[PDB]
Amino acid sequence: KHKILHRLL
Amino acid sequence: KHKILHRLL
Amino acid sequence: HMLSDEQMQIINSLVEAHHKTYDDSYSDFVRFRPPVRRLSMLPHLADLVSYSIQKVIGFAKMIPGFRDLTAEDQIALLKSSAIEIIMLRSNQSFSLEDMSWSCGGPDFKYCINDVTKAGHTLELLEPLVKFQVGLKKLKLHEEEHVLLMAICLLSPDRPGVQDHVRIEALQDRLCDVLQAYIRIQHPGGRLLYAKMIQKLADLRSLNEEHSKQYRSLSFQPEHSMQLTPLVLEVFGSEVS
Amino acid sequence: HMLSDEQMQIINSLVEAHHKTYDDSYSDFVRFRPPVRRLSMLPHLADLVSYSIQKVIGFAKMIPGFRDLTAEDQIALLKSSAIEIIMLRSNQSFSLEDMSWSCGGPDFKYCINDVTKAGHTLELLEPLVKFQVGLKKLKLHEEEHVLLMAICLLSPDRPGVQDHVRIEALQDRLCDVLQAYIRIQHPGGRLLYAKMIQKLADLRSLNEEHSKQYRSLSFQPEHSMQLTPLVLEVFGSEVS
Ligand SMILES: C=C1/C(=C\C=C2/CCC[C@]3(C)[C@@H]([C@H](C)CCC[Si](C)(C)C)CC[C@@H]23)C[C@@H](O)C[C@@H]1O
Ligand SMILES: C=C1/C(=C\C=C2/CCC[C@]3(C)[C@@H]([C@H](C)CCC[Si](C)(C)C)CC[C@@H]23)C[C@@H](O)C[C@@H]1O
Repeated sequence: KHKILHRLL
Repeated sequence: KHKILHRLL
Repeated sequence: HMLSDEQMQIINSLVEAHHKTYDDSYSDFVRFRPPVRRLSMLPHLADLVSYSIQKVIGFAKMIPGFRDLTAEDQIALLKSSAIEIIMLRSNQSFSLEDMSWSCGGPDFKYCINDVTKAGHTLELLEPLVKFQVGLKKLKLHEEEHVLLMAICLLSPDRPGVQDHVRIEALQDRLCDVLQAYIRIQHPGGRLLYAKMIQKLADLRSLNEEHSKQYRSLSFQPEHSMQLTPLVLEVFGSEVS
Repeated sequence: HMLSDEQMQIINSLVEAHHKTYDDSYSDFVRFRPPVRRLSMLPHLADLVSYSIQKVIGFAKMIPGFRDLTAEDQIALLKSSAIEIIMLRSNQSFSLEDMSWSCGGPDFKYCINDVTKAGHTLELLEPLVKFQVGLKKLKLHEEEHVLLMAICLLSPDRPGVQDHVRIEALQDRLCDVLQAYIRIQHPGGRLLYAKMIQKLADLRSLNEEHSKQYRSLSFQPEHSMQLTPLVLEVFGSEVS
């Protein structure tokens, strides 16, 4: 669920 | 789902 | 016969974004798992790529417009294009001398033989290196390389994008910038824009082949365990 | 006043399993992401632990009986107890001289201050080190350390176990081995078995506190991204 991408974004 | 554990086991 | 303000701003903000997210000394590489020369090189290169994805995200966030896309469109574009921006940004480390990415001494110098030892066959590395030598021959200005990365990122024709009209309108604006920049600022560059556009279609074909071989890798737990949580997120297929 | 054959076999197979999965030279540590002294030490220690989980699985597979448990019971016991076997096996690197795990020179020597820089508070590291110094004082025979690890792994009272009767019957057999081994082979060890049993209950209390702080960590993507795919599998809560 792109937990890291969201955070990085 | 422990894909790696299964493999390692 | 002259760029706009909003034109030169786009170049300025893109070029600065690149400087902030690309170290020409490759001095953070010592923090990766070391290279080893099975798939001996998979740990080091997995970290190489994951570090790189972190940078491509930083660049992306400063492309004008990108910030205002939905979180879902940002993810969709990053997930589908990350490997292309990495192949793109690596040209700045690629050496025509050696046919290798020379990020350091003998350790962070990457033969084609190193990337095999991360589970990639020649049916990928061969056109990968033809792409790199071609891209190097184009002797791009910083302004063009940066623009080429941004245009590649803002492609509407990627799986999962929802606002393909707003995205395409952003990609359009950037293409207009590259056409104009080359027209005015690059002497002898009358075939350049078209050659740069060609490099994108090569990237899609690299992307495809790489996606195949990543799947074969990612499906073997003994190999996927050597990857990072960011790599599996970005190259995985969770979908939103 | 004498061990059985099946007794001495259990000791032999356990002791050999330990030798095969524990390097006293800590010579593979150079392949981890280096230590750094935010959470500067999280990358190196995450790799330390992941490497260790790989070893604890190797040990486990050679405990007699374990192989014949269902894949689900093996996973349940490993997931709930891995951190305990790691805390256990680390005693062999812990130095009463220094109050640190000395796996190498100044780099792989781990102060309590290092583990803070991986996101652990003293409410964990304090009893962790009391546990370690206590366990070191017990001056365990290799035969006992190995047995203590196996007994800890084969606990029926762990979340997710399904065949708690077969597991407990395996744990029972091993306790009988440790009681008998100490009775016969360890002079002056008339309170030892009971002190060793005490060390298990300390492990549960460490396990609990560590599980709390891991959750807080694992819930912050900027920190969980520094972990490995094996660590998130084993310490995560997927359940079967
Ligand atoms: C990444 C960069 C650099 C080099 C990139 C390289 C050289 C090594 C092999 C790589 C990585 C290719 C592989 C086919 C990709 C494999 C991906 Si996986 C290990 C998850 C299977 C894609 C790009 C290639 C250095 C510097 O220019 C910074 C830039 O960012
Ligand atoms: C692991 C071993 C060794 C050392 C273990 C150590 C020292 C560093 C801090 C650790 C790791 C604790 C922490 C509280 C655990 C943190 C786990 Si995370 C980084 C995923 C948040 C648990 C055990 C501790 C060396 C050698 O004896 C081999 C053995 O196997």
